[PDB]
Amino acid sequence: MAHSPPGHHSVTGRPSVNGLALAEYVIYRGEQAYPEYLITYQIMRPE
Amino acid sequence: GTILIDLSPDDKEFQSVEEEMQSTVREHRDGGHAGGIFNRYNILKIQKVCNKKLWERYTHRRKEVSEENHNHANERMLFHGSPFVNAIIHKGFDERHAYIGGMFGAGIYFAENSSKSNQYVYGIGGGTGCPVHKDRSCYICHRQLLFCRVTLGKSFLQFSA
Ligand SMILES: O=c1cc(-c2ccc([N+](=O)[O-])cc2)oc2ccccc12
Ligand SMILES: [Zn+2]
Repeated sequence: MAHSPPGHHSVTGRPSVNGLALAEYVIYRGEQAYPEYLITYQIMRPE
Repeated sequence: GTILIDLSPDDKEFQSVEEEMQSTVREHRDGGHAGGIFNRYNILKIQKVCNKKLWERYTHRRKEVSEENHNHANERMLFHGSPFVNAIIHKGFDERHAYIGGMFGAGIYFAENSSKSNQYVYGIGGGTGCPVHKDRSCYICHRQLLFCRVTLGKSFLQFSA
């Protein structure tokens, strides 16, 4: 695992082409996330 | 030390997690290659993940980041999809759940779009799809995602394609 940039705790990937994309994030320490909900699902075939 | 509590679909907590799941689906530039072709999900179950030790590990670190960032943890709720979801819920996130080849370096990646994390459920690029049918777009097999509490603190902003 790499390190955060000096003076930061995470990286934010901001979409700069696909106008509809939301952001993505990276953390570099396991302790900075807690897995709160487990969601079981299927993807649905469009009609 | 992990126990899983099922939420009733009647519970407002079930409902607000389902809504974040459904409302953050988008189209992907691979046309469905990694994650399948779909506009919405069939939600089969939502469970709350309880582990005291992992929770206190999280909160201890949250306080540290907070004190380094004018008392602001900058906490979000974000999706994570992974072949290793069962290790994660029992032992916590660590090194072994990192994306070594990710565009922002070797770290643990999370998405606001549920459909983006869905692309990693069977591996990077969707791997070879579901175990049973080898289908990245399988409509039969049960999938799992995590909806996670994430401390971002002071976040480095990377503009990007
Ligand atoms: O949910 C994610 C899981 C993962 C991911 C990546 C790699 C592994 N891995 O190395 O097996 C696991 C999950 O990557 C993402 C990248 C961008 C946005 C969200 C995710
Ligand atoms: Zn299948």
